[PDB]
Order: sequence, then C-alpha cells, then structure tokens
Amino acid sequence: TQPASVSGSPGQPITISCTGTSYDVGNYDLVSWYQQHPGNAPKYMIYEVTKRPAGISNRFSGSKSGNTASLTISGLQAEDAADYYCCSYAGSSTVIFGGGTKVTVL
Amino acid sequence: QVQLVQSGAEVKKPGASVKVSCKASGYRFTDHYIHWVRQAPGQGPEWMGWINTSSGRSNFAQKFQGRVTMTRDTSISTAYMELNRLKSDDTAVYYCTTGSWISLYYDSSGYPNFDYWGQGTLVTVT
Amino acid sequence: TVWGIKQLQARVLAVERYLRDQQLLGIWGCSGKLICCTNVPWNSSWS
Amino acid sequence: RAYEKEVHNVWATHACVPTDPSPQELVLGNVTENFNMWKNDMVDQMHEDIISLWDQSLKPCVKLTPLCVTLICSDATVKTGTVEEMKNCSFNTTTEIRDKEKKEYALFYKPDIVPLSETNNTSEYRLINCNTSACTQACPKVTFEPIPIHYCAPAGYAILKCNDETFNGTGPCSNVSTVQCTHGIRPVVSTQLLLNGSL
Amino acid sequence: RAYEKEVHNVWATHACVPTDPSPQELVLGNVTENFNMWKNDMVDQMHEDIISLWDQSLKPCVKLTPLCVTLICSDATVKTGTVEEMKNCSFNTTTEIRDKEKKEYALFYKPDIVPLSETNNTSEYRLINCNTSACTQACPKVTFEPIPIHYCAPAGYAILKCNDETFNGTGPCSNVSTVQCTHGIRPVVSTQLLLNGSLAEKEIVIRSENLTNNAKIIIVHLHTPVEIVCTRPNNNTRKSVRIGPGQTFYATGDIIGDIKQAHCNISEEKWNDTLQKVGIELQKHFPNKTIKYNQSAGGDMEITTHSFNCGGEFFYCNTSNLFNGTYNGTYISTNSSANSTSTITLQCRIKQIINMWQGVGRCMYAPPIAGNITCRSNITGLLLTRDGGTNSNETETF
Amino acid sequence: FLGAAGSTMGAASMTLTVQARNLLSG
Amino acid sequence: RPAGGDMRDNWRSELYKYKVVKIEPLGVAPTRCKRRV
Ligand SMILES: *[C@@H]1O[C@H](CO)[C@@H](O[C@@H]2O[C@H](CO)[C@@H](O[C@@H]3O[C@H](CO[C@H]4O[C@H](CO)[C@@H](O)[C@H](O)[C@@H]4O)[C@@H](O)[C@H](O[C@H]4O[C@H](CO)[C@@H](O)[C@H](O)[C@@H]4O[C@H]4O[C@H](CO)[C@@H](O)[C@H](O)[C@@H]4O[C@H]4O[C@H](CO)[C@@H](O)[C@H](O)[C@@H]4O)[C@@H]3O)[C@H](O)[C@H]2NC(C)=O)[C@H](O)[C@H]1NC(C)=O
Ligand SMILES: *[C@@H]1O[C@H](CO)[C@@H](O[C@@H]2O[C@H](CO)[C@@H](O[C@@H]3O[C@H](CO[C@H]4O[C@H](CO)[C@@H](O)[C@H](O)[C@@H]4O)[C@@H](O)[C@H](O[C@H]4O[C@H](CO)[C@@H](O)[C@H](O)[C@@H]4O)[C@@H]3O)[C@H](O)[C@H]2NC(C)=O)[C@H](O)[C@H]1NC(C)=O
Ligand SMILES: *[C@@H]1O[C@H](CO)[C@@H](O[C@@H]2O[C@H](CO)[C@@H](O[C@@H]3O[C@H](CO)[C@@H](O)[C@H](O[C@H]4O[C@H](CO)[C@@H](O)[C@H](O)[C@@H]4O)[C@@H]3O)[C@H](O)[C@H]2NC(C)=O)[C@H](O)[C@H]1NC(C)=O
Ligand SMILES: *[C@@H]1O[C@H](CO)[C@@H](O[C@@H]2O[C@H](CO)[C@@H](O[C@@H]3O[C@H](CO)[C@@H](O)[C@H](O)[C@H]3NC(C)=O)[C@H](O)[C@H]2NC(C)=O)[C@H](O)[C@H]1NC(C)=O
Ligand SMILES: *[C@@H]1O[C@H](CO)[C@@H](O[C@@H]2O[C@H](CO)[C@@H](O[C@@H]3O[C@H](CO)[C@@H](O)[C@H](O)[C@@H]3O)[C@H](O)[C@H]2NC(C)=O)[C@H](O)[C@H]1NC(C)=O
Ligand SMILES: *[C@@H]1O[C@H](CO)[C@@H](O[C@@H]2O[C@H](CO)[C@@H](O[C@@H]3O[C@H](CO)[C@@H](O)[C@H](O)[C@@H]3O)[C@H](O)[C@H]2NC(C)=O)[C@H](O)[C@H]1NC(C)=O
Ligand SMILES: *[C@@H]1O[C@H](CO)[C@@H](O[C@@H]2O[C@H](CO)[C@@H](O[C@@H]3O[C@H](CO)[C@@H](O)[C@H](O)[C@@H]3O)[C@H](O)[C@H]2NC(C)=O)[C@H](O)[C@H]1NC(C)=O
Ligand SMILES: *[C@@H]1O[C@H](CO)[C@@H](O[C@@H]2O[C@H](CO)[C@@H](O[C@@H]3O[C@H](CO)[C@@H](O)[C@H](O)[C@@H]3O)[C@H](O)[C@H]2NC(C)=O)[C@H](O)[C@H]1NC(C)=O
Ligand SMILES: *[C@@H]1O[C@H](CO)[C@@H](O[C@@H]2O[C@H](CO)[C@@H](O[C@@H]3O[C@H](CO)[C@@H](O)[C@H](O)[C@@H]3O)[C@H](O)[C@H]2NC(C)=O)[C@H](O)[C@H]1NC(C)=O
Ligand SMILES: *[C@@H]1O[C@H](CO)[C@@H](O[C@@H]2O[C@H](CO)[C@@H](O)[C@H](O)[C@H]2NC(C)=O)[C@H](O)[C@H]1NC(C)=O
Ligand SMILES: *[C@@H]1O[C@H](CO)[C@@H](O[C@@H]2O[C@H](CO)[C@@H](O)[C@H](O)[C@H]2NC(C)=O)[C@H](O)[C@H]1NC(C)=O
Ligand SMILES: *[C@@H]1O[C@H](CO)[C@@H](O[C@@H]2O[C@H](CO)[C@@H](O)[C@H](O)[C@H]2NC(C)=O)[C@H](O)[C@H]1NC(C)=O
Ligand SMILES: *[C@@H]1O[C@H](CO)[C@@H](O[C@@H]2O[C@H](CO)[C@@H](O)[C@H](O)[C@H]2NC(C)=O)[C@H](O)[C@H]1NC(C)=O
Ligand SMILES: *[C@@H]1O[C@H](CO)[C@@H](O[C@@H]2O[C@H](CO)[C@@H](O)[C@H](O)[C@H]2NC(C)=O)[C@H](O)[C@H]1NC(C)=O
Ligand SMILES: *[C@@H]1O[C@H](CO)[C@@H](O[C@@H]2O[C@H](CO)[C@@H](O)[C@H](O)[C@H]2NC(C)=O)[C@H](O)[C@H]1NC(C)=O
Ligand SMILES: *[C@@H]1O[C@H](CO)[C@@H](O)[C@H](O)[C@H]1NC(C)=O
Ligand SMILES: *[C@@H]1O[C@H](CO)[C@@H](O)[C@H](O)[C@H]1NC(C)=O
Repeated sequence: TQPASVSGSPGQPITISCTGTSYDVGNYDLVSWYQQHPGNAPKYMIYEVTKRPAGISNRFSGSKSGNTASLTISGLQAEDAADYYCCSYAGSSTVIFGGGTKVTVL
Repeated sequence: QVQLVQSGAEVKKPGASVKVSCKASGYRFTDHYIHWVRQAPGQGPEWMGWINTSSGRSNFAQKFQGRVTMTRDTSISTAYMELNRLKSDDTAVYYCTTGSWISLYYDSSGYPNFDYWGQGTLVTVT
Repeated sequence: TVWGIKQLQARVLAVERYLRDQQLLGIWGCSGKLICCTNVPWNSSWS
Repeated sequence: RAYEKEVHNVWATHACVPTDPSPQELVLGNVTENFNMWKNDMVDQMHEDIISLWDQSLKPCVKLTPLCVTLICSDATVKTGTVEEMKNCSFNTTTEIRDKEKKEYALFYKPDIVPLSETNNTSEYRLINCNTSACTQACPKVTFEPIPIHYCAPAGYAILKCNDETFNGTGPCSNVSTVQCTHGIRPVVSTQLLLNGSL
Repeated sequence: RAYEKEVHNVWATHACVPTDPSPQELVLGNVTENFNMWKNDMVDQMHEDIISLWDQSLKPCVKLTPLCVTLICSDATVKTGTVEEMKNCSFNTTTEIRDKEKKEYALFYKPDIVPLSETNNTSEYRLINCNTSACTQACPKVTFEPIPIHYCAPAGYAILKCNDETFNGTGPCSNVSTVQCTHGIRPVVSTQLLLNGSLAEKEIVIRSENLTNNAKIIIVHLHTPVEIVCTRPNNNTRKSVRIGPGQTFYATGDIIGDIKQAHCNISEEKWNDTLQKVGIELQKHFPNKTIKYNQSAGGDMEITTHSFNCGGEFFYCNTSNLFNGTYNGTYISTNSSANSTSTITLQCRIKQIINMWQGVGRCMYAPPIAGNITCRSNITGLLLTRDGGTNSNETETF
Repeated sequence: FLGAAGSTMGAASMTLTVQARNLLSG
Repeated sequence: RPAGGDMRDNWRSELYKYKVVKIEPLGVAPTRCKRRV
C-alpha cells in the first residue's frame, strides 16, 4: 500500500504517500515513518502523525488527509536516497507496514 | 545509550526450530514493550507481534499463530523469540525493537513507536 | 380482561368530557341554560 | 346472543356489552366529509386488540417445553396415496414422577418436523420451533368461531360512516351518517382471500 | 424530548405525559411555611416507583436457572496482579434439544464466582447467587441512561417549594413558590457520591437530621461540581451461548490486547479545595474541633467501595485514598501556587451479578459490552457520617 | 394560580375565579 | 398476483366506512343581545 519509487533533485521537496483503510489509517493518528539504507537496520524517522523525534532534522515532516498520510521531505540531498517505509496501528493490537518506497535522488 | 544485542546467525534445515535472544541494555527493561520485525531479503519489514515485558502477555500476527512463542525476563533484561517448524520463506533478517512505554492505565502496546533497534540477525533455511 | 380495561377507560373519558364544559359554564356563570347572554361586547376584529 | 353455553370462545365475546336496541340510523343530510381509510386509527387499534386477545387466551394453556426432545422417526405412509405427509416418531416423555421416563410414540406432519442437524441422514428429528421459541398447545375448550364484533365509541364521541354506494375509499362523501356502534364485522384470520366479509 | 427509535429505557419514561408549556414562574410573596424534608412523603413514593420500574423492566427478560451448574475453572490472565480478577471457566449447557448437553466455556470475574463447597483447592466453582435466589440477565435493548423525571401533583393539589438559598432542609422558608410540576431530577443510582445532581446555588449546604447524632447521615451539597472521569480500558468481546428453547445467554468471550486496570481520575487540586471549604462549613457547625477526612468503615464491597454505573457495566471504586487528610486552621491549603495538573487515580473493579437495594429488588446479571467504556460526570454532593470516637475532643473524623 | 394567597379577603375577590379555573385543568 | 401477510389489510377492508370524531358542544356567535343587569 505504498508507491514503489520516487525521484527528485537535491534541494527540492517531495512527498511520500501511504493509503490504507479507515481501520488502520482513518481511525487513528498512530502512524510512523522509518527509513532504511541498504545493508543497514531500519532507522527511526517519524513517530506521531506530525511529531519529529529529537535528533531528527527539519528535512522531514508528517501530514495526514482523511484516509491517507504523507511524509513531506522538505528539500533533498543524496543521503535521503535510502528506502522509506510507513507503519500503522491496524486495530486489535495489530501493527502493519505500508510496503516501501525507493527514493532516487537525482 | 540503549541497545539490544540480538543473537548470532542461525543456519538450519526446514522443519526445525529457532530461538533468538535479545539482551536489552541502557534502561530498566520493565518500562517498555518489545516488538519484533522480520525482513525478507529484497523486501520490506514484517511484523510478528509484541510482548509485555512486565507480565509476559504477548500478541501475534494472524499468520504467525502457534508457530511463534515469546518469552522474557527482566532479571537479566532479555527476551527470547522462538519460531517452530520453519519453512523456506523464513530466511530473513530479524530485528528486536523497543516499543512504547508500558503504562498501567491504557493499552499502549499497539503503539508503532519502535524507538530503538537491535543490530539484526540472519535466519537462513537450507 | 382487555375489554373490561377498555370499558373502564371509556367511562372515565366520558365523565371527564362531560365535566369539562360544565365546569367552564359554571365559571362563566350562565350554567343551567343552553343559551347564554354574556354582557361582553363583540370586538370589531372578530366582526 | 346466548354465549353462556361456551364462554371459552377465543375472542372473549361474552364479556362485551350486549347491544339491546336497534342502532342509530340517523342520516345527517347536507353534510360532506373527507375520509381516509389508509390513515384510520381504528384498524391498528383492533389489530393490537386481536394480538392481545390471542396472548390472553393462550396464556393459561399447557406448555410444550418437555416435548422438545430427540425424535426417532420412520415412514408411516409407505403405502402412499400421493399425499403421504405423515411421519411416525418416537421419543421419551416424562411421567408424573421425575425419575420415571417413558418411551412414547406420536404421529406428525412433515412441515412440523425437521431432520436434526449433525446427522448421517438418519432418523434424528426435532420440532421446527425448538431453535426459535417455545410454543403452547391450544386448550381443547377453546372455540375459534369468528363471532361478530361491534365497536362503539365512548359517550361524547361519535362515529361517522360513508353511505355512498361507490366509495373510492378516500375523499369526500356526499352521504354521511352517524352511528353509535359499528356493524357486525368478523375477525376472520385469512390471507390472499377475504372470507365471508361485507359484500 | 426522550422520543426516538428507542423506547426501552429502563425507567420507561416514554409513557409519561409530555410537559408541553414552559415551567411555571408562580412566585407567591408574603408567604411563610414550615418544611421538613426528612418527613417528606414523596421520597418513599420515589423509592417504591424505582423498585417497581426495575421489577417491571427486568420481568420479561431471560432467566439464568439452567446455567447454575458445576463450573470447572482455571487461570485466565498470564499476570499475577492488578488485573488478576479474570478467570476462565467451563461447564455443561443445555442445547435446544433436551437430551443434548454441550460442553461450553466462558470468562468471568473473580467476585462473581465462588469456589465450591468442601473443595480441595480444586477447580470446582459456582455462582454467588445460587444459594440465595434466582437471577435474570438484562435484555440487551435496555438502556440505563438517567432520563430526567418531572413529578406532578394531580389537579386540585399543589406543590410548594422553598426559594431561600440557605434553607438547610428544616425551618420555615420566607420565599415559597408553587409549581405544577417538579424540575428535571435524575434517577442516578450511586452510593457515597452524588453524580450529575443539582448544584447548590451559592453556598455549600450541610443537611443532617440532628447533626449531633452519629446515626444520622450528613448530606453535603457542593456549590461547584468536581469533574470525574471513569473508564475500563481493556478491549472486551461479547460471545453468545444458547441455553434451552429459543433464548440466549451473553458472556465475556475474550480480551484483545494488553489488559489494563479499570480506573477513575479526579482533579486533585479542585477536590482538595472542595474538601477544604466543606471543612470550613463543618467547623463552623463544630467550633474548635479539627476535622479529619478518613476512609469509610470496613464492610461489604458494595458498601465500602463507591459504586455506580456508566454504560451497562457496573463499577466499584476503592476511594480509600480519596478521603484522606485533616483540615485545621483557616484556608490552610491556599489552593495552589502553581499550575498543578495532579490527578488522583482510583482503582476500580467490576461485578456482573448485583443484588441491588440489598435484596429487596432482584438479582441481575449485567451483560458485557464490547469495545471500551468511557464516562464523564460531575460530583455535586457527598454522603458522610460522623465517626464520633472517644478521643475526638479536638480531632473529629468523618 | 393562587395569585393572592397572601393578600386580604378583599383582594382575593378579584382572583378567586381563576383558582377554580385550575381545579380541573391539565 | 395474490398477496398478504399483514392482517390489517384484511381489516382495512372492513373498517373503510367508519371514522371517529369528537363532539365539541360549545359555540360562539354574536346576537346583539345584552344580559340583564
Ligand atoms: C487517568 O490518570 C492517569 C494518571 O494521571 C493517566 O495515566 C497517565 O497517562 C499519561 C499519558 O500521557 C502517561 O504519560 C506518559 O508517561 C510516559 C512515561 O513518563 C515518564 O517519562 C516522561 C519522559 O521522560 C516524564 O516526563 C514523566 O514524568 C515520567 O517520568 C511518557 O514516556 C509518555 O510520553 C511519551 O508518549 C506519548 C504517547 O506516545 C508521546 O506523545 C510523548 O511525546 C512521549 O513520547 C516520547 O517517548 C516515547 C517512548 O519512548 C517515544 O516513542 C516518542 O518518540 C517520544 O520520544 C521522546 O524521546 C526521544 C528520545 O530519542 C526523542 O527523540 C523524542 O523527541 C521524545 O522527546 C507519556 O507522557 C502517564 O505515565 C500515565 N500514568 C501516570 C501514573 O501518570 C491516565 O491516562 C488517565 N486516564 C484517563 C482516561 O484520563
Ligand atoms: C452524567 O451525565 C453524563 C452526560 O450525559 C453521562 O455521560 C454519558 O454517558 C452515556 C452512557 O455511558 C454516554 O452514551 C454513550 O456514548 C458513547 C459515545 O458517544 C459519543 O460518540 C458517538 C459516536 O461518535 C456520538 O454519536 C455521541 O454523540 C458521542 O459523541 C456511544 O457510543 C454510546 O452509544 C452506544 O450505546 C447506546 C446505549 O448503550 C446504543 O443505543 C448505541 O447504539 C451505541 O451502541 C452511548 O451513546 C454519553 O456519551 C455520555 N455523555 C457524556 C457527555 O459523557 C453520565 O453517564 C452521567 N452519569 C451517570 C452516573 O450516569
Ligand atoms: C408408529 O410407531 C409406533 C412405534 O412402534 C407404533 O406403536 C406400536 O404399535 C404396535 C401395534 O400398533 C404395538 O404392537 C403391539 O404391542 C403389544 C405390547 O407391546 C403386543 O402385545 C402386541 O402383540 C404381540 O404379542 C402377541 C401375543 O404374544 C403376538 O401374537 C403378536 O404377534 C405381537 O408379538 C403388538 O405387537 C407396539 O407395541 C407399539 N410400539 C410402541 C413403542 O408404542 C405405532 O403403531 C405406529 N403407528 C402406525 C400408524 O403405524
Ligand atoms: C458539569 O459541570 C460543568 C461545569 O462545571 C457543565 O459544563 C457546562 O454546561 C453548561 C450547560 O450544559 C454549558 O452551557 C452551555 O454552553 C453552550 C456552549 O457554550 C451554549 O451553546 C449553551 O447555550 C449553554 N447552555 C447553558 C444552559 O448555559 C457550559 O458551556 C458548560 N461548560 C462550562 C465551562 O460552564 C456540565 O454541563 C455539567 N454536567 C456534566 C454532565 O458534565
Ligand atoms: C477491540 O476489539 C474489536 C473486536 O475485534 C476490534 O474490532 C475489529 O477491528 C478489526 C481491525 O483491526 C476489524 O477487522 C477488519 O474488518 C473489516 C470488515 O470486517 C475488513 O474489511 C478489514 O480487512 C479488517 O479485517 C474487525 O472487523 C473488527 N471487529 C469488530 C467486531 O468490529 C477493535 O478494533 C478493537 N479495538 C482496538 C482499539 O483495536
Ligand atoms: C478458556 O478456556 C476454554 C476451554 O479450553 C478455551 O477454549 C478453547 O480455545 C481453544 C483456542 O482458543 C480451542 O482450540 C481450538 O480447537 C479447535 C477444535 O475445537 C481446533 O480446530 C483449533 O485448531 C484449536 O485447537 C479449544 O477447542 C477451546 N476449548 C473449548 C472447550 O472450548 C478458551 O480459549 C479459554 N479462553 C482464553 C481467553 O484463553
Ligand atoms: C451463600 O454462599 C456464600 C458463599 O459462601 C455465603 O457467604 C459467606 O458467608 C460467610 C458467613 O458470613 C462468610 O464468612 C465470613 O468471612 C469473614 C472473612 O471474609 C469473617 O470475618 C466472618 O467472621 C465470616 O467467617 C463468607 O465470607 C461468605 N462468603 C462469600 C463469598 O461471601 C452465604 O452466607 C451463603 N448464603 C446462604 C443463605 O447460605
Ligand atoms: C440529637 O442529639 C442529641 C445528642 O447527640 C440528643 O440528646 C440526647 O438525648 C438523649 C435522649 O433524650 C439523652 O439520653 C438520656 O440522658 C440522660 C442523662 O442526660 C440519661 O439519664 C437517660 O438514661 C438517657 O440516656 C442524652 O443525654 C442527650 N444528649 C445530649 C448531649 O443532650 C437528642 O435527643 C437528639 N435529638 C434528635 C431529634 O435526634
Ligand atoms: C476507548 O478508548 C479510547 C482511547 O482512550 C478513547 O479515545 C479517546 O476519547 C477521548 C474522548 O474525550 C478523546 O479526548 C478528546 O479528543 C478530541 C479529539 O478526538 C480532542 O479534541 C479533545 O480535546 C479531547 O482530547 C481522546 O483523544 C481519545 N483518544 C484517542 C487515542 O482516540 C475512546 O473514547 C474510548 N471509547 C469508548 C467507547 O469508551
Ligand atoms: C429414550 O430412552 C431410552 C432409555 O430409556 C433410550 O434407549 C437407550 O438408548 C441408548 C443409545 O442408543 C442405548 O445405549 C441404551 O441401551 C438404550 N436403552 C436403555 C434402557 O438405556 C432411547 O435411545 C431414548 N430415545 C428414544 C427415541 O427412544
Ligand atoms: C344516504 O344514505 C341513507 C342511508 O345510508 C339512505 O337512506 C336509505 O335509502 C334507501 C333507499 O334509497 C332505503 O331503502 C333505506 O331504508 C334508507 N335508510 C334508512 C336507514 O332508512 C339514503 O337514500 C342515501 N341518499 C343518497 C342520496 O345517497
Ligand atoms: C424568591 O424566589 C423567586 C424565585 O426563586 C425570586 O425571583 C427571581 O429573582 C431573581 C433576582 O432576585 C430573578 O433574576 C429571577 O428572574 C426571578 N425569578 C423569576 C421566575 O422571575 C425572588 O427574587 C425571591 N425573592 C426573595 C426575597 O428571595
Ligand atoms: C460435562 O459433561 C461431561 C459429559 O457430558 C462430563 O464429562 C464426564 O465427567 C465424568 C466425571 O469426571 C467422567 O467420569 C466422564 O468420563 C466424563 N465424560 C463423559 C462422556 O461422561 C464433564 O465432567 C461435565 N463438566 C464439565 C465442566 O465439562
Ligand atoms: C481512619 O480510621 C481508622 C479506624 O480504625 C484508624 O485506624 C486506627 O488508628 C488508630 C490511631 O491511633 C489506632 O490506634 C487503631 O488501632 C487503628 N485501628 C485499626 C483497626 O487499624 C486510622 O488510623 C484512621 N486514619 C486516618 C488517616 O485518620
Ligand atoms: C494520606 O496522605 C498522606 C500524605 O501523602 C500519606 O502519607 C504518605 O504515605 C506514603 C505511602 O503510604 C509514604 O510513602 C509517604 O512518606 C507518606 N507521607 C507522609 C508525609 O507521611 C498517607 O499514606 C495517605 N493515607 C491514605 C489512607 O491514603
Ligand atoms: C439547620 O439544621 C439543623 C439541624 O437539622 C436545625 O437545628 C437548624 O434549625 C437548621 N437551620 C435552619 C435555618 O433552619
Ligand atoms: C489536602 O487536604 C487535606 C485535608 O483533607 C490537607 O491536610 C492537605 O494539606 C491538602 N493537600 C495540600 C497539598 O494542601
């Protein structure tokens, strides 16, 4: 439930979308974003629907509209070429993942 | 600093069973839930379930029912995963994750706040 | 006992409906006769 | 009429007030009135009355809770005359003594019984009601003859009826007469056909 | 107003006469009249009507006579504390067919079940009410929302009410007004606290029949409400069990997620200020005696714990640490110096079987409710007693 | 209703009839 | 096609004539008639 790839020049902003159901996305704001470089463990990026953890730069921000959510990457660099994932509470103590997006920094 | 030492690489035949340790470090282990994430090669994350470190209460994904068990003890601050009757697809990288803080008055076990990650381990099925 | 309940309700309703306008005629003082002279002028808005 | 011979008619018509004299056939004249027989209140009232009298007459009769047991049945009409519809069945009744169970047989109709589920197409059978609600048998003194019923308004109210011989059912009637009590309508239980109604 | 698709409120308020016009403003003037609300007849009529409504509402619902059988029970929670009240049990139900008995399972609360007689610490269990009387479950269409009720006198009678703001329940009222019907009082079932009640107008009122006799019950009417939250957090599931011909039984089937403690939350600062002003109003009735707020005397769970309902489930809350501390001096707590967000949290337990009105009414098995329950309320008054000990020459206890 | 309950008997001679007007209303 | 199921549809066939009304025996009119006083 996630677009496969995205591209963008360094410096310009992009968005990564995820769309689910009402049960997992529509009911709750408990949606998180993570990144993962190849050959690396997944990395802690966004925890709330908008809130950034300490140590995370202003490169990223969270947003939600209705049945979907999006990670807006404000500006770009080559280090943002890692894979990105969205994750959500899906009701009944179940936790699901969106699937992934490869960022191709130009 | 908090860090989760996962166990070493497991290489074994189909139909066997795998126990994986996860030794927590840097915090009082009773405070936070423990989740685990699978990752098939060339593939994203895969959630199995979670365990309450305070009481051993655990929950699962629906396709991981019965095959998986979780245990823990806060006496040495570690948690043990156990997958039974492995298949060919079970070759994956396995991740120990610290969940949200454990409260007494609200069910926060389903919170997808995987704050810190273990180093990962490899389970390979020959 | 259903029909007895209905008969009781009917008799109570008849007693109330008879007593209501008799009470109104007793208020207006012209009770005991069918035609009342009132000593109240007919307003032109009604006319 | 003389209903003291059998006061156990199911519509309890003995308790009603006897209409001794002739009715009030007072036609008004020079009177037009709008009527609506789909918005009439009286039909819902008398439907509720029929339901209430059914429950009231059925209440003191005998219940069939011990009957809902396992039935072992067989074809009683193998010599069928293209009717059949008749199953022999056997069961275990409870006698007067609690500890004494007694083997018993009875005949039934095929729509009344259902082959019991989880069987190997065997003789296991049950009643239709047993997974829905209990039933009570009718008392044998109860007579289901449709005795006619007159409805009367309370004193101080009035009943107006349409005298028009070709009434649509709604709209104005040129010919309207008042009456104290309705004529002898019959509470006949039927569907898809009207039986012995007012012509 | 209470006219909708649902008519099965337990208080049957739909059948009442609708109050069409405005409430009467019928002030009399030049009228003095003596009042005695401890001798009022209307409260006994209210209690009898509530009991009769309860009986007539619980009358046509499903009975639990066949369910009272031997229960084989074991542990349900994986924990060893806090929420350990869950137990698992199994039994033999009767199906639609009389001769077909079916093994069945259900979850229960520990206060509901009792270990069987002469047990060797075994799994043998039964219900609490099986050696007392029968019981009936509530119908699931029944809604327990306290719809307000206006009492009205018949024509030819009249209702006189006081308007004096300091009228403590006895004595003549200088300001007396008549009215056709009473205002919207609510039939809120609670003990040890008043919920959603009518607020005091300007002053905290203390009403007691004698004030020196400790047998009398002190009614405390608070001027300002204290807002209270209560919830059962854990996700409960409702299952169904067929019992007998054409009637069903409902029970707790499973719990989803990590089980958390059912509790209540009270703003601690406002509660302490309210208790402080109550201590002022009580120490002006008892001069030169410091009062103490202490827990209630020991006894039954239904008596010691504060009991109420919100939703169809029933709550019993501990409230020992709620009534804590001594008030002396004159306004010693000084409200607060900072913007404190301290909230006292009360642990609470849940019963299914209740013998409400001390067995004068009837047993009820409250059916469980899926999801979670949250409920908000106003505390408007307190029910207190004077624990008049011998050593209370200066330190009084309530 | 009862609009002159505290007045003299002379004053109630204007009000008394409406008291009777509430003796059967509802 | 034949139809049925609601029994009041039977009963509406028999109560189509009748209608219930309330008598209100008080009337207001002017006559230019003064009461004797
Ligand atoms: C009835 O009343 C009772 C009693 O009042 C209520 O029960 C209370 O409910 C509270 C709900 O908020 C709950 O508070 C939580 O406490 C947790 C532990 O508290 C202790 O630590 C904090 C911080 O050190 C202290 O301030 C506090 O005094 C205690 O010492 C907190 O951890 C919780 O906050 C976190 O969770 C919420 C919800 O997700 C987040 O929104 C919030 O931002 C916090 O999230 C941080 O931490 C989590 C967990 O690690 C991370 O996933 C997240 O990313 C955040 O990470 C921080 O740190 C990283 C480090 O890298 C950094 O990058 C990032 O920027 C952040 O800084 C929460 O505050 C009470 O414990 C609970 N019990 C009691 C006894 O009070 C009950 O709810 C009431 N019920 C009703 C129905 O009214
Ligand atoms: C003191 O007074 C307060 C104020 O009324 C009472 O608090 C109310 O308590 C009742 C019962 O506990 C609450 O009613 C329930 O509310 C649930 C949540 O409602 C919110 O969400 C829905 C859905 O979005 C909205 O439509 C609604 O307007 C609210 O925004 C509902 O989910 C419940 O409905 C379920 O139950 C009923 C009855 O069981 C069924 O008919 C429904 O189909 C559905 O299954 C229910 O309506 C009410 O919300 C509370 N109000 C407030 C303001 O908190 C206290 O109970 C009272 N004190 C005491 C002791 O009774
Ligand atoms: C529906 O099924 C029921 C169940 O079988 C059935 O009831 C049976 O009816 C028959 C006769 O109608 C009964 O048979 C008789 O039983 C008595 C006592 O058991 C016997 O004494 C009879 O004669 C026997 O003995 C004689 C002397 O020794 C012999 O000469 C003779 O050959 C017999 O052996 C006779 O058999 C039977 O008992 C009942 N059974 C039950 C359980 O009620 C019922 O008839 C069926 N209905 C229809 C319409 O078929
Ligand atoms: C518990 O106490 C609360 C205050 O201590 C009450 O909250 C107040 O209730 C009033 C009436 O319900 C509200 O007044 C209404 O406000 C709305 C919106 O401002 C107006 O449209 C209405 O006209 C107005 N009605 C009236 C009669 O005033 C208050 O706004 C509201 N809040 C405050 C801060 O005063 C709770 O009602 C009370 N009960 C419960 C069950 O919580
Ligand atoms: C508390 O427990 C209830 C009962 O299980 C939970 O409701 C359930 O929520 C799940 C979502 O996690 C629902 O599954 C979804 O169902 C729809 C339609 O059936 C399907 O299209 C989806 O793919 C998904 O499978 C489930 O139906 C629903 N059950 C009921 C009875 O509502 C509830 O989520 C729990 N509360 C919390 C906070 O998790
Ligand atoms: C409380 O105790 C009862 C009694 O054991 C538990 O019910 C049991 O639940 C398990 C699974 O939840 C059932 O196992 C299943 O059995 C079916 C065949 O019946 C099989 O096809 C499945 O693969 C699975 O093995 C078990 O049969 C069932 N037993 C009974 C008597 O109902 C119940 O789960 C307990 N509650 C909790 C919360 O643990
Ligand atoms: C029906 O069965 C219940 C369950 O046994 C009976 O309740 C029990 O009554 C006895 C006698 O009062 C209670 O014993 C008391 O225990 C306390 C300590 O908890 C002790 O201080 C007292 O001196 C006394 O020994 C017992 O706790 C109580 N059990 C429960 C679960 O409430 C009840 O009396 C029976 N009723 C009839 C009519 O047979
Ligand atoms: C309200 O409370 C006060 C005190 O709490 C009650 O006054 C008490 O009344 C009783 C009975 O009249 C008195 O008991 C008697 O005392 C005499 C000696 O004083 C003794 O010889 C008798 O055998 C009997 O025990 C008691 O002394 C008295 N106490 C005080 C302090 O006056 C009062 O009756 C209560 N009133 C109501 C309406 O409840
Ligand atoms: C079941 O439990 C959940 C989780 O505790 C309850 O959800 C919470 O409901 C309260 C209701 O007052 C929410 O507070 C209010 O939220 C709105 C926005 O939704 C905000 O504008 C208000 O200022 C206030 O904070 C609370 O946010 C909400 N929490 C979540 C995570 O949704 C729910 O009410 C419970 N349901 C039942 C039926 O018991
Ligand atoms: C009625 O009850 C009798 C017993 O009084 C049942 O007969 C028993 O059935 C079982 C099951 O097949 C046998 O094991 C027993 O040997 C039978 N006899 C006795 C004396 O117990 C009978 O099945 C019940 N039902 C019907 C329809 O007759
Ligand atoms: C209006 O209705 C009345 C009664 O329904 C009619 O009066 C009946 O007239 C017939 C002949 O037309 C007589 O045989 C009956 O005896 C009359 N009824 C009674 C009670 O005496 C009347 O004719 C109708 N008029 C019109 C114009 O339709
Ligand atoms: C006696 O009581 C009545 C009603 O309780 C009081 O009338 C109210 O007075 C206040 C101001 O004092 C007004 O704001 C209200 O509008 C009045 N009520 C109505 C219905 O109009 C009256 O003031 C009281 N008198 C005394 C002396 O206490
Ligand atoms: C429910 O009924 C079953 C039988 O339908 C009971 O199981 C029997 O228990 C006795 C006592 O231990 C054994 O001797 C039998 O062998 C059991 N099986 C049968 C088929 O009779 C069971 O004890 C009852 N209670 C519960 C809680 O299951
Ligand atoms: C609340 O009341 C109880 C009543 O028992 C108090 O407990 C007693 O405290 C005194 C203090 O000197 C002891 O001498 C007694 O032995 C205690 N009795 C019991 C049964 O424990 C309790 O101290 C009071 N608490 C407060 C805060 O006032
Ligand atoms: C009433 O409140 C006081 C003040 O908080 C409580 O006394 C504290 O109790 C805790 C645990 O019992 C101790 O850790 C503190 O050191 C105590 N403080 C003081 C100043 O003594 C008291 O326990 C409360 N009592 C009740 C019944 O709730
Ligand atoms: C207040 O109550 C007490 C006891 O009930 C009583 O003695 C006193 O007279 C009351 N106050 C007034 C003003 O009536
Ligand atoms: C709370 O109230 C008690 C009196 O019951 C008082 O002794 C205590 O000091 C108060 N707490 C604070 C913080 O003032």
